[PDB]
Amino acid sequence: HHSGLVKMSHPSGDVEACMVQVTCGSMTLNGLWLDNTVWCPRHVMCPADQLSDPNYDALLISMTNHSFSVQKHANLRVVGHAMQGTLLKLTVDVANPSTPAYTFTTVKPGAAFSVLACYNGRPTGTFTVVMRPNYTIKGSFLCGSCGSVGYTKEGSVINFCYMHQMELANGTHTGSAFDGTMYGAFMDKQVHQVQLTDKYCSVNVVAWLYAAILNGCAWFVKPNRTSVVSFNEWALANQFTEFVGTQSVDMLAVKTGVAIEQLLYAIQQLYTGFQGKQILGSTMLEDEFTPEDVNMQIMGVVM
Amino acid sequence: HHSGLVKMSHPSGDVEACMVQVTCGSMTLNGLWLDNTVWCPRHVMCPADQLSDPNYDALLISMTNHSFSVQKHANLRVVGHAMQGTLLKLTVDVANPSTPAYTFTTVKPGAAFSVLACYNGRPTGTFTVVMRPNYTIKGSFLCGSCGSVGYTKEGSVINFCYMHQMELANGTHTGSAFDGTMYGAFMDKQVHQVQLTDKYCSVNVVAWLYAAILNGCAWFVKPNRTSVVSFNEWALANQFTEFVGTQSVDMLAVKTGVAIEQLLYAIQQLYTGFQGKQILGSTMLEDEFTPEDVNMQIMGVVM
Ligand SMILES: *[C@@H](O)[C@H](C[C@@H]1CC=NC1=O)NC(=O)[C@H](CC(C)C)NC(=O)OC[C@H]1C[C@@H]1CC1CCCCC1
Ligand SMILES: *[C@@H](O)[C@H](C[C@@H]1CC=NC1=O)NC(=O)[C@H](CC(C)C)NC(=O)OC[C@H]1C[C@@H]1CC1CCCCC1
Repeated sequence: HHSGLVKMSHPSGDVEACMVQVTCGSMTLNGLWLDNTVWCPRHVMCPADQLSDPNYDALLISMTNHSFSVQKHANLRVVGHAMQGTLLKLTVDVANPSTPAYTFTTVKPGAAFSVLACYNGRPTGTFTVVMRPNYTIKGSFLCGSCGSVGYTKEGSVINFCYMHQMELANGTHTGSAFDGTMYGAFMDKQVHQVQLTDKYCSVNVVAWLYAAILNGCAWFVKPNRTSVVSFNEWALANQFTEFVGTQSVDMLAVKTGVAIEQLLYAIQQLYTGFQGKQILGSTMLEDEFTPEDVNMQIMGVVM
Repeated sequence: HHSGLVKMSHPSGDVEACMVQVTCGSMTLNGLWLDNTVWCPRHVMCPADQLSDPNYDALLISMTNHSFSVQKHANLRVVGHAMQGTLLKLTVDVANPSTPAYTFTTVKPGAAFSVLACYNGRPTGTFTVVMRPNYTIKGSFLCGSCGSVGYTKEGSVINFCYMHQMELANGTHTGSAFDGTMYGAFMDKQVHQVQLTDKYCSVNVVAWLYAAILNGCAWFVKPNRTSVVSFNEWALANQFTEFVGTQSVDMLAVKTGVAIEQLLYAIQQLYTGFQGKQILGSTMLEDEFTPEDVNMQIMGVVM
């Protein structure tokens, strides 16, 4: 049996119209064009002979307006350049006539968002990730993908949340929000950086366990219950996030008649072992599906 | 460690511009607008009091040109209507000025393609599936999603391959190619239909095992080998597809220096059990990644 759950990305058309190629002469990557502004990673200024110990303050001052070349696949003339954290804020003489209604917002661990992977300013693929507890993502990026963006949708509004920056030693990825900061303690310098331990997203595992009940799978549901407090205390010594309920999870407890605490108890049992059984055709806990994904794809309820 | 493999969909912008709402007065679903043609499922003609034993020949003849209402979110006037298998071929007075360069092609088991799930003609999400051996897909569709399309991309050309039709008893899905036929032995009637047994896609499991080597995981690679012939004979009594090599798999054997047959041997071993070990963080064989996905996402090689 199939759960009816796939990794669902938002449609990318609105964002595709906002991608440009930006280059300083050394590195080439992608930028986000909205109104008279183009956002892109700041290591576009870096020479390849300094990606490990660059001084962006000094590189920026060495830049003038015509040090930046912005192209769409037209040519946009840069009339103003500024640095905000790990991003550049270039100003162009032409506003993107296809600019969507948009906002900038930070994504939190567990939540999902859609990524548009681009190269040379040309969109090449879209996928969806969940922000990991250690503020990385398990994406699919190669060289020249920096500036590829990540976004959630609320109605006709694009909430931009992620501009790709770099890959870590373990194959995962991370980038900056559009306020300038990197997620987690990372720095956009090509050196060894300590990575924090990842954790199972407790809320997303509950959403998954609910998704299994909505498909007729509920062998794990025992009448026993574990309080959120007792679960969170347990979660800290077991590499689980701490659980925080929502209306989206509450709606999933109403439809199934299964209490959140019954499933918290279930997660404690399953963590020690599935006892050879399968859940949605899996023998390990899944935490890459949000309550919203389950509500949307299975119950048809967007909120 | 992370494999750098995600379920990568093509960007959907070109297809979004080709989606319309079509209705006959009873059911509402989605249609594909290309040039002066709009394709949509034929059960849009069905009254809800006959989805189980409809006569489409009789329903079609009961239809005239103004029985069909096509909308984009303009209004397209229908000037010609015809039925091809399980699809309708409506002709409208206006050609889609955003028509991409496109072809119609049938997808084969194991291969992947990108789906644009739409509702009321409004694109709502995109994902990617692999055509299962039993000619179903493990998608995410609800009511009103019929007409949602599935497509592969070769350069700047959209190869359309799937128009969604229905869901089966087990939660999986299937639809028609744009020649009119349904994939597999299915019929677009809302009755019980025998479903064939699914199988592991041998080629996609090899691609996955290669993907694991490209990430430093190769505990399963033993010098032992199994010939394709011996593997295919084994596959028929074990619910595996029969393996057929390609330049894309050959390229993956060249990069890793691991022979295809070594991995065929490995699949026979792993099928009996992983012995408690993990492959790319999994304890079951993965067959939802194609050799092309691995070549593209990990080696950066599109072909
Ligand atoms: C975009 O230009 C690119 C994206 C990378 C390249 C391949 N996959 C990706 O996700 N970003 C970078 O190259 C940045 C540039 C710096 C100025 C920030 N750096 C990297 O991502 O470099 C690759 C990182 C992983 C290797 C360094 C490694 C880390 C552990 C310690 C040993 C060295
Ligand atoms: C699009 O209109 C819709 C898509 C379905 C609805 C929910 N998820 C989907 O993928 N398609 C249909 O409703 C078609 C219409 C017929 C005229 C072909 N039929 C269905 O998909 O009906 C749902 C199927 C599964 C239930 C019937 C079930 C099958 C096993 C035997 C008992 C009855």
